[PDB]
Parts: sequence; C-alpha cells; structure tokens
Amino acid sequence: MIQGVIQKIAGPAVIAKGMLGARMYDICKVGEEGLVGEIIRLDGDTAFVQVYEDTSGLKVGEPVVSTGLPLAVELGPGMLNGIYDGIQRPLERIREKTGIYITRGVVVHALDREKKWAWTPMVKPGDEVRGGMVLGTVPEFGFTHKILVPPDVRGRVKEVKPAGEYTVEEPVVVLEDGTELKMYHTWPVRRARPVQRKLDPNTPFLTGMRILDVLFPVAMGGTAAIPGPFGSGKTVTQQSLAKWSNADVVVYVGCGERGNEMTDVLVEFPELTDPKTGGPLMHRTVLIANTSNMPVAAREASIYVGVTIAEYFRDQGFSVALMADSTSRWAEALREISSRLEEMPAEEGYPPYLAARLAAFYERAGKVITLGGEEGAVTIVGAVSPPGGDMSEPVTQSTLRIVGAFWRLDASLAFRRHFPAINWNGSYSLFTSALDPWYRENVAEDYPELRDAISELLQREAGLQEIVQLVGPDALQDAERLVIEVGRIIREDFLQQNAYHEVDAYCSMKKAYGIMKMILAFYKEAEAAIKRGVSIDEILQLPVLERIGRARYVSEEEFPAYFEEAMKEIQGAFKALA
Amino acid sequence: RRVNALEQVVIPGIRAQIRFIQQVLEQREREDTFRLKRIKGKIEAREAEEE
Amino acid sequence: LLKKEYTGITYISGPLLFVENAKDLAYGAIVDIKDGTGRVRGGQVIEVSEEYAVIQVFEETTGLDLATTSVSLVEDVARLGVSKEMLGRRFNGIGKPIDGLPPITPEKRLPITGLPLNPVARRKPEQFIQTGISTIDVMNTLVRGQKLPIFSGSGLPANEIAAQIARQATVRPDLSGEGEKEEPFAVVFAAMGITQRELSYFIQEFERTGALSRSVLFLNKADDPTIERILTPRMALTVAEYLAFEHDYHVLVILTDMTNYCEALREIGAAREEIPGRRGYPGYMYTDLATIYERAGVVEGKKGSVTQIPILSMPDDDRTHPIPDLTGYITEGQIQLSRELHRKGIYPPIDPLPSLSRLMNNGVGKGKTREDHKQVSDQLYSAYANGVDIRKLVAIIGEDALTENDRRYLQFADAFERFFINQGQQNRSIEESLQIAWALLSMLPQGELKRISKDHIGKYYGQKLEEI
Ligand SMILES: Nc1ncnc2c1ncn2[C@@H]1O[C@H](COP(=O)(O)OP(=O)(O)O)[C@@H](O)[C@H]1O
Ligand SMILES: [Mg+2]
Repeated sequence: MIQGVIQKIAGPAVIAKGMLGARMYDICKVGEEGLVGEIIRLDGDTAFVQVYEDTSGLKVGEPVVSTGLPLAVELGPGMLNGIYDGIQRPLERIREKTGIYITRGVVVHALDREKKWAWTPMVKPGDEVRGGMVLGTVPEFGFTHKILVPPDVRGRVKEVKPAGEYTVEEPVVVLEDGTELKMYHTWPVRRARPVQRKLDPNTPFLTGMRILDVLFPVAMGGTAAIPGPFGSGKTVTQQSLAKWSNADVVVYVGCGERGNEMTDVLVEFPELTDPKTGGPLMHRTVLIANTSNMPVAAREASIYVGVTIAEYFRDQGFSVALMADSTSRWAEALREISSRLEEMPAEEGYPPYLAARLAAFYERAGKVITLGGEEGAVTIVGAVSPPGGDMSEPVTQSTLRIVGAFWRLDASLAFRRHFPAINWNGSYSLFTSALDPWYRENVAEDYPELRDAISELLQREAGLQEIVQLVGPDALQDAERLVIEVGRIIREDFLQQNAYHEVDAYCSMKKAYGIMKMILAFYKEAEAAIKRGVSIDEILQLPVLERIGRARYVSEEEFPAYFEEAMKEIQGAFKALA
Repeated sequence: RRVNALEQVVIPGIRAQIRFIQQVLEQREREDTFRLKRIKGKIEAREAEEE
Repeated sequence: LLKKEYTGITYISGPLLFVENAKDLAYGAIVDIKDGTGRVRGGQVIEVSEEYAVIQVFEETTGLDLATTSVSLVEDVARLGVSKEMLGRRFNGIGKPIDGLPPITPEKRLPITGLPLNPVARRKPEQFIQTGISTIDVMNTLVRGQKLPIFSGSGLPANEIAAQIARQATVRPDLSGEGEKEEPFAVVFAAMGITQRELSYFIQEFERTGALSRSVLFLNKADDPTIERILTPRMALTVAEYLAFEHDYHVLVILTDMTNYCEALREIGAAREEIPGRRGYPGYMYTDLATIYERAGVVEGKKGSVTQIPILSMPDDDRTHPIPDLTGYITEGQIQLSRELHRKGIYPPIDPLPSLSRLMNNGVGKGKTREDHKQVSDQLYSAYANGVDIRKLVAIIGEDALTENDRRYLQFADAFERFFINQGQQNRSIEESLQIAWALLSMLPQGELKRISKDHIGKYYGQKLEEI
C-alpha cells in the first residue's frame, strides 16, 4: 500500500510526506509502534493525520503506512457482557498483557477468535439471499443471535455448513461467485446502516422514574437531551435508566467522564437482576469507556462506535437504548482538532460544522422496519454539560433543534436535595399526544385527565409562589393556602424519588396512577370540607397526610392492599371532620 | 417591608446581570482581537509569495 | 553515554527559540540551553519538523544570542528519580533538594506525566475516614481513594481546615472489625505560588505535630520561574503513586491554591498565540486538569491508596468562574466555605447546602458505621433547607406572620448553625456527631420525619440537648 515518512509532529497531529495516493478518512499506522491514525486533509504530496493515541517520543522520519480502509468495527457474536475502549479493543484483554496502566501500541482482536459457538443453519443450497437476511442462529446469554448477510452483499447460496460448533472466523455460507460469509462482518462507523422504512413511534419508553414517565414521556424511537450544571444528577439518572428500563439491549457510552463510574458499573451490574428475563443485568449491557485522561482524539470515535453497535443490534429485531454520558467532551475534541488544523472558529471556539455532526448523530435513532422484515427501534439519551449552567452556549442550542424531549435540570433543586431535580417548568416533551391511545388501553381510561389535573395544580402553585414570598403566606385565602399545601404534597410525595432506596428506586405505572388518585381525592375532599367552615391548619393536622407521605416506600406487591385502605381512610377522616 | 424587599432582592439581581453582560462583551472583543491577528499574519505572508 | 550539541539557532522571540538542523530531537524532549556566560537554562521541545524544531524556555530569555548559544539534549521524556528515602525531605518543584542535604539515589526513574489507570484494574473506594468534623463526617464523609477539594474565598481559613484534617485523620477499623494495625500513613504536600508568611505556618504546624518525619514537601515560591509551577503537582503525584502502588502506603496529597496553577497555565498558553476560552483561559484546561485529578484512587490486588484534597480560592466567590466550574466536573464532590458563617465567628465555616460528597452512599451504612446514617443525613438536609427558606422569608416580611411550625424550623436552623457546625479545634467521633444530630432532630415532632423509617425513630428519637 501507500507508504510514507513523518514530516512534522505537533500535539495529536502528524503530517506525513510521500503519501500521494492515500484517500480521505482512511486509517493509517503511524510510527514504528503502529499508532492508529486517520487522514483528514490532503495537500499535494503530504497528508494530515490525527492520532488516536499519545504521540510523545515520536521522531521525524519514522514510517507511515496506510491501510486503505476507513474506521470500521467488527459486528458479530461476543459483544455482549464486554467493555471496550474508544476504538473497540477489549480492556480486560489489554490488562492481561500490559498491567494496571494503559499503554499505546497494543493490538487486540475485538471478537474472541477461540470460542466455540453452536451453529444452526437456516438456509439451503439453491436459495437466493440479499442484504439483511438471516443465515442462521447462534445461542447467547438468553438471547438468540442471528447471523445477518452484510447489507452490500447479494448472490445465490452454493453450500451451507452443517450444524456444529465453530469459531467466528470459519466460513459458514459460500456464495456462487466465490464470496465467503462468516459469522462476523465489518462496517464503517461513519455510514448509517440502511433500513426499509421508518415508522412513527407509538409506544412509551418506560424509564422507571415517575416524573419522566408521567409528565414528560419519551417514545420507543425518540430522542431526549438532559442538560444541567455539575452535581445535578445527569449520571445517576442515566445509570437508573440503564438499570430499570424495559429495553432489550443497553449500550453505554462514557465519552470523556470519570473512571470510577465505569468501575461502579463493572462491579454492581454482575450482581443485579435483569427486569425482563431474570438473568444478570450485565448480560444485556455493552460498555464503551473513554475516560477523561485517555487520549482526546478517541472521544470522537467512541460515539460512532456506540451508535454503530446500537444500529447493529437494531437489525436483529431488538429494542435498543443508547446513553451518551457527555457530548460536550466530543465537542471539545472537535474544537481541539480544529485548533490544530488552524481553521477559523465560528462561535466560542467551536468549529462551524458542529451542528451538522450533532444532527447526524441524533438522526440515527427511530423505529424502523429492518431489511430482514423485522421491527426494531433505537432511543438516544444524550447528556449536555454547559459551562457554568449557561443554557445559551452553542452545544445546547444545536441539540434543542433536533431532540423531541428536553429534560432540564436545576441547581437550586440539587442544593436542597430534591432529586431527580427536574425543572418541571422549563422541561417539555413532544411525544405526549401520540402515546395517549396506549395509556387509555394499558393503565386506565382516565389517566390523561388525571395528568392534566396535576399539571394544572402545579401551574396554579407556581402562580401563587410569586405572591406568597413578598406579600406573606397569611394574606392568602383558605383556598389558596390549600392549593399551596397540595402543591407541596405533590412536590414532596410524588415528584421526588430516591435512586438509592431499596424500594423507591423503581416505580411502576399503576403505582404512580394510584398515587395521583390519592392526591386528587384528598384535594377534592379538602376543597369540599373548606366550604363547611373548617380551618386550614386543622386539615394539615389530619393523620391521613402521613399515609400519602409513606405511600411511595410501599413495595409493588403490597401497594394494592395499601391503596384500598387509603381510599377508605381519606373519605372516613374527612367525613368525621366537623 | 418595601425597603427590605428592595435592598435584599432587587439590587443583587441587577448587579449579577451587569456582571454577566460585561463578561460576554469582553469575550467578544477578545475573539475579535484573535481574528485581527490572524488576518494580519495572512497579510504579511502574502507579500513573500514572489518577493 | 555520549552527548550531542546543536548550534544552529536561527530565531529567538519571547519564550520560543528555533533550532535549524535538529532532526533527531524527539517530541516533548528536555533540552539544556547554555549561553556565552556559562549560565545554563532548561527547555522543552514543543514542536519538531524537518525545517526546524521549536523549543520553549522554562524561564526568561535574557542574555541569549545567536552567535554563542548551544542546545544540548538531556532525555527523550521528562523523568523523576524516586526513592523510598524521599520521606522527610524538601524539594523546589523541579526536583532539586533545598534542605541542604545531599541528593538522593534513585531506585527507579519514572515518567512524570504518568499513565492512565485501566478501569478494569480499579476497585470501589469503600473505607470511611473519620476526620473529626461533624459537617464532614456525617454529611460529606470522606473515603479512602476520593478526591475532595475545598472551595474557599480570599480571607477564609481553608489552610487551617486542611491542617486540622491532616492531623485528625483516622480510618476506624473497629467499626468493621478489621484488626488493630495501621498500614503506614503518609502526607505529600505540594505548594504552588505560596508566600513565605503562609509557608512558615505549614512548616511550623508540621514540626509541632511531628508529621515531618513521614512527609514529602514540594515548594514553589512566587518568585520562581512560571514553568516550574506547572511541573510541581505532577512530580508530587508521581511520588505518591510510586509509594502507594509499590510500597503499600496510604498517602494523602494536598495541593494548595490551584488558582495559581490555572493562572500559570493561562500565561503559558497565551504566550504561544492560541485561541482562548471562556475568560481568556486556554480551551484545553479540562484535559489538563483531568490529567492531574484522575491519578488518585484504589487498585485491585494492592493495599495502597491515594487521597487528594486540592485547595482553590474562588475568584470573587463566583461559582460560575471557569476554575471552580471545571474543577467541579472532574472531582467527586466539594467542601464549600461560607463567608456569612465566618463573619459571625463560626469555625469551621463549612456551608452544608453547596457541599457535596458523591462516594458517601457506598462508604457508610450497615456494617460500615451504623444503620441510621444515610436517613439522618437526608433528614438533616431537608430540615435545614426548610429552616433557611423560612429565615429568608422572615428577613423581608418580619417576625409576625409565622406559624409555630415555621418557628420550630427557625429554631432548628439557628440551633444547628451553632451546635453542629461550630466545633472549634475539637475532635468529635462519629458516635458523638450522630448523637448530636439525633438531639437536634428531636426538636421537630415525630410526624414530620418522613425521610426516616419508623424503626429508627422508635429507637434513637427523644434525646435532649447536652451542651450544658
Ligand atoms: N435520584 C437521586 N437520588 C439520590 N441522590 C441523587 C439522585 N440523583 C443525583 N443524586 C446525587 O447527585 C450526586 C452526583 O450527581 P451526578 O449524577 O454525578 O451529576 P453529574 O453527573 O451532573 O455531576 C450523587 O452523589 C447523588 O447523591
Ligand atoms: Mg456525571
């Protein structure tokens, strides 16, 4: 292939000469250690290479070799229950060869080449196959892995291997033209995987949190963004989603964050239980980790690797959920590379093409009909870390123009330990109107009316909160004081949720429905009893308040018995009340 | 009541808004200075293309 | 080993100088610059190319000339010679002794930039440290392997708090039944941009405590070259990593006034005509700070640990300044001091609301300290927040529109700010602090403790105040 030598080294950027014939966005091996690079600019006889590894100690004159292929991942059996770096290398295999420190120049295979998989054929000689069809099945941790034809391969089957145990690199189907199909294939990370059609989402994505699943729902093919200041709850919210959501496969992308969180995920998850199959929680999870002290240029590649794996598991008919820990670090990596390229910054130092990249990343989500005729969906939840809580910085503004849901966090709620600290006034969701037919069939026919009543109460409470602070809480009439107290009850008893409690960490839909029924029944009884002349402070001393307060700590199996006792005590106490 | 309300609420918010606007304007001026430096560098580099 | 010199200097301007034929200088190497008078300067290669190599000088470039200056290579990577005998010594940040004693004999020579720790090789920090401060040990508890900075103002006594924490730190193995022995403790103290009046205080405190026999001090003064301020924390972290992961020490690293480090980094970045960030600071501070903070933690299969307590002064007490903002995104919590509490004589002036500890939930609980800790912390936070809100309401309206419930909450707030926070130079155990916390919670009636389960309010509730 095309081979050259290093001409200039400056930071993470290397300029090589003699590279006449190299193509844009191909993968190069730089130096005697074979560091992985990528071409981003061609100029005469020279080429501009960004390096995904540390460039310290390099010297001018070392060889540079081009591979002639773009950045691609390996897709096949063996990716579940694994942790990878930014360019899909197993860290647990790097450790056994290097030690407790990560060093450059290590080459490992993405899929284990020595494990035996139980092959089960599905096609016979004489059949004609196309892109996306199923050649066979291979068992995995409870799932059934389908061997898919590569999207750009078509032909007629000549022979099929019989049932047995083989490695991933042994050909199982040979086509008529001599093309050999294996259990794995490679796909460039910057190209979207084709589909037949895209469908409108109509089913909710149950996250396990009351405020997100009730007030601002997200659909099974939608996207959401969760901006917030430091110490606000973005990571705990995304790990709770990983633990408790109803997705089949969860892909976690830690672009440029702390290294202790990955240790927490690696330790806790093998001991937890998968909600919908009873196995260990780590059997359905794929981790891509690129910490903050890892090389900067690898932050960009990890996002593409994660979204490509999520797209691959979509083509098998699964429902996949994707979490990105921070996209601001990806923006910073783009800024650093553009600064090395001596390009003109647009705003805040960011390159002018940031919005195009962000739009291209978020567009890969949605509910589709796969090439094989199945149905799958991918949801993308991306966290944004604005500098100093400023919501006007370009990363947030470019994100708000494409996402369908916006979960805004507040530092004021985080200071007073009111978690999940979602600002219910600044947040919105555009999927609420399309999920109502599902709600009317699956929980109750009057659920949207109850939700609207709760939203109206919160709006009235927010309206009175401007009056109370500077006029005095005593100046309000009895109805207004009752509204204030009911709003406080809603805020403290329903919206609030503790992610570390043994019971409160997960909440079903019917439990939340019962809680809203309790709160609104209490409000109706109180507003009826106020007309009888009862003083407000006597109502705040009613013993039934503690029943509503302790309701969210009741377990899922014990909740229906508690609910009827509350539905009797609420009427009884207010009947005996003067 | 009005005296306390003004002194403890109204003034600090205005002061914070002023302090925010000043930083924004200073940042824009600094970016302008950087761009002027780059264009001066290009101007000086142009004259040496054929001496 | 032979030495090679280069004399083809072609351009000197500011901190940079260009060498013409230096094609065999590695990127990031350390060079040794000599002028005509024999004075020797240091420098680092920041860019290498076929036409020339760019070298920045660690200090000023006065006296250099193109006729007599020569550049000599030292090593391809900046390294520090470490040894187990460095304990009790003092160094000037660049690595030379300033205690007057002969230099050390290095066992190994380690790169000062370090290497990232593999997330697979890490393990969870779970060992709780008793510091003797109620506002820390109960509500912002510190775990071995945590990086917990202190956010301070200008005139606030952050350094006294750091010294008190260094004096009173203990691990309490009896609460978990982990024997009686102590795996040896060590302190690594690094000062960047410190003044003599302040440095004398730390020196005298260490001498009075007697902890100087197990401590290593790196001292960078205000008149030292600005580049030596950048290198100072890296060598301290290299020594701490070496000790902890090759000799099983439990080290504690204190970095003082990292605002000086950030201003030095801004100077160095602006000296090379780069695109600036939020307030003139370089746009790559996040990576540079992450390469310092992320070196602490605990490693699977090893007994040692590294604990970091950085100190930084907030400019104009602004929490949205780039330095505290970028520090918050990396470190695992922070302890913020309050000027209002310091004004009324409360010591230490730790403010509970903006303070945070992220590793609390896995270092306390059943079998670690006791069962009721986590719920007591939440109840204290909620009740104190309500008290602060009601007090804020009072200052505008007045003390006439308050229900007895609000009066109880104000009583809780003003009793808390006295009895719990202000402790002076005392050394409180965890049991004493939790007893005081349960005493304060007794002032509120039973039905309002929604955060605490009914078993615990049936057990510990009802104790009276004991400041008699
Ligand atoms: N639902 C929750 N329940 C309890 N604590 C929470 C919750 N969400 C966030 N926290 C608290 O927030 C702290 C850190 O928040 P984090 O997720 O790190 O925010 P960020 O990632 O933006 O820094 C944790 O120590 C945790 O105690
Ligand atoms: Mg986080």
